[PDB]
Amino acid sequence: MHLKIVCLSDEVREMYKNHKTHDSGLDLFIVKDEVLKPKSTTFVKLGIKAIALQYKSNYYYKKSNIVNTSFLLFPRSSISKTPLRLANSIGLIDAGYRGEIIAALDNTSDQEYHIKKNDKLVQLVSFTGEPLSFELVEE
Amino acid sequence: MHLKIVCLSDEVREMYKNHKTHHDSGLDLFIVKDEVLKPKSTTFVKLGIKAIALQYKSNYYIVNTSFLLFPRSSISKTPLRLANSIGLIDAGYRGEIIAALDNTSDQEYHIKKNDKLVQLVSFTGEPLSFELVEELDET
Amino acid sequence: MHLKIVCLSDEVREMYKNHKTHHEGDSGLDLFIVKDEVLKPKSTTFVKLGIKAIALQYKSNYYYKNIVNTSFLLFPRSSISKTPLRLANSIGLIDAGYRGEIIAALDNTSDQEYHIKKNDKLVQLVSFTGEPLSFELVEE
Ligand SMILES: O=c1ccn([C@H]2C[C@H](F)[C@@H](COC(c3ccccc3)(c3ccccc3)c3ccccc3)O2)c(=O)[nH]1
Ligand SMILES: O=c1ccn([C@H]2C[C@H](F)[C@@H](COC(c3ccccc3)(c3ccccc3)c3ccccc3)O2)c(=O)[nH]1
Ligand SMILES: O=c1ccn([C@H]2C[C@H](F)[C@@H](COC(c3ccccc3)(c3ccccc3)c3ccccc3)O2)c(=O)[nH]1
Repeated sequence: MHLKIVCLSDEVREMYKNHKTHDSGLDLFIVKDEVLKPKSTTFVKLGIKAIALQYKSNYYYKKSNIVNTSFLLFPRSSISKTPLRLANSIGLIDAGYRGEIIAALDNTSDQEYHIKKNDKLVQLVSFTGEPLSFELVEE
Repeated sequence: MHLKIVCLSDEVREMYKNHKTHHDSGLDLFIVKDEVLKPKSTTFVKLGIKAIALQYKSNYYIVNTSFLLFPRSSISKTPLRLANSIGLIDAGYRGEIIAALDNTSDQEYHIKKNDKLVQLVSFTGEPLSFELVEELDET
Repeated sequence: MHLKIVCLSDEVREMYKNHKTHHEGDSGLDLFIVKDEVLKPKSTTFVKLGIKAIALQYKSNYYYKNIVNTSFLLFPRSSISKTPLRLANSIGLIDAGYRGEIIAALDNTSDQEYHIKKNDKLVQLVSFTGEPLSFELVEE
């Protein structure tokens, strides 16, 4: 899968240009420090919009070779140490979505939990589990 | 992928014939009757349908295929969670489809007929089709 | 998909030669708890499944911007839901280059202890295609 990603700020384009360690998942960044209040879910804004592209496949069903596809949003295994849990389990981002990617993070503790810019709680994966590439693009 | 689906009552068949939110890599299933979900419990909610999934044979390393039951993105606005994260429905299954919902709040939670908490999706993430049908080949 | 499991003990190698609940159709390969444990109420325990493993499939073309190894998935079993145990990271994603022990992060959501027994089955391995799975016991 290849992803085209729009950064919603220069700050965010700079952490994506310098993505160090990059797999069948693409780690997304927490982009702004933030406090997640206890026993409640926060819709964390990852400062990014993104289409996913994939080779057209033939499938059973009662215009191009390379198709706009749906993709998934997984919790990173990391999240386990944390009291944050994905409130929708796995994110499913339909092919036609053009909003910002959000991580719906459920804070299970009775305390505040603090996330920080450059934190890594979440990752994008393809329905194939195939390796992911991305380019930075302005629209 | 193509779903053949048996609706287990005329109310439910109504909902699916006039299904006004399926255009899609997922297929929204409806809550079929009002329920109060006890707090901090898990409840097995019956969805009023049997469903078989069909895909072109691949070579691994038309056939019956395994498929998935995802939470809908919008369940995140509630205290409800799929106990089993993502439902895995084997190819051989012909029973009623059921969602295991955890109510994670200290208070009861009400769900209503025509609520859409859950969706069917193919392992490929491809667009889905479905017909309604009076029964499955089971004999 | 095909799996090559190295069991990390002999007691565990036992479990897998005599695997009862896998047969030839399905899409999930059940994994055994491998030793008794108690999980402290309201907590997330890493539970070690006492195996390591690589998956292989017929390679295809993919967009970028024979037999290959591949990423695969650790799902909860349907049956986990009659428990207060939940998979913390929802679905484990295991990358083509993992060569360590399969571990299962389980939250206990109980305000009590929960004893997990050897030969319990809370968790299963699945392929991205949902296709049936073979396994093979291996030492390397
Ligand atoms: O894990 C996911 C899953 C879906 N989405 C996208 C795609 C979906 F159309 C849209 C759903 O938007 C949210 C929503 C909408 C209505 C009711 C509840 C929640 C959403 C975001 C994240 C997870 C689940 C749902 C949303 C979007 C923006 C702000 C708040 C909530 O956001 C994500 O970005 N992350
Ligand atoms: O998310 C899912 C996952 C699987 N299924 C199907 C296929 C599976 F065999 C069967 C699982 O049956 C339940 C079960 C099985 C074993 C141990 C405990 C519970 C089940 C259903 C739904 C979700 C999770 C578990 C079951 C069986 C009878 C009554 C209630 C629940 O139903 C669902 O409909 N939804
Ligand atoms: O469900 C899963 C998901 C991934 N993995 C693999 C791949 C990953 F690098 C490695 C990570 O193991 C844990 C980890 C990673 C980062 C930060 C903390 C902990 C892990 C395992 C299971 C669930 C969540 C996280 C890990 C590693 C060693 C000891 C304990 C836990 O295990 C599993 O075996 N089970």
